Amino acid sequence: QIVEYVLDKLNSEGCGLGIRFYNALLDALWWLGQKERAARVLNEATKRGIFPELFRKNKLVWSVDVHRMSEGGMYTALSVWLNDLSDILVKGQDLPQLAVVVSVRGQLEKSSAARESPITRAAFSFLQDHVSSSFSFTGWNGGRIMCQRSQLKQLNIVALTNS
Amino acid sequence: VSALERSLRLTFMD
Repeated sequence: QIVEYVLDKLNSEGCGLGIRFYNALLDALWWLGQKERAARVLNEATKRGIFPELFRKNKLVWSVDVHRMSEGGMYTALSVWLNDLSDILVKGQDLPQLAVVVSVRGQLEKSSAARESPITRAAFSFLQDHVSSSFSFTGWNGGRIMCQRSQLKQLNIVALTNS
Repeated sequence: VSALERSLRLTFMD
């Protein structure tokens, strides 16, 4: 509760400062072995108001947006996004037509330059070494990682532990 | 324009 109160006090200088502060703390927590702490801090940050574009849930697409995040924050968001995807397929509540990762958003999408972007390669390698060769790239967009519903049907995925 | 992109556009447009 002391941590939540200090977070509430800090959430008064602006979302511009808040996003950078959360990026810094998430990178630190991820690269210091505190994956569970990073996940819980991201969870308490989401309901605060920071990273409003992080998650989208609907019959069409389940998306995770990381273009504004750091490498550490992207890994933490991907870790909890993959876990939530595994929560479905345990119930008969249908499945979205598509699951995407917004690695790069902007003009770079319609170009091959975004293919070599650090965010894109980092997200692709994380997905490849966690859920095998299931999340492939998009043949129309140069900054998205996609996975069709058929490949979702065949799909706790990431182990979150404190060092 | 693959069949995958066409099907996705069909669903989203519908």
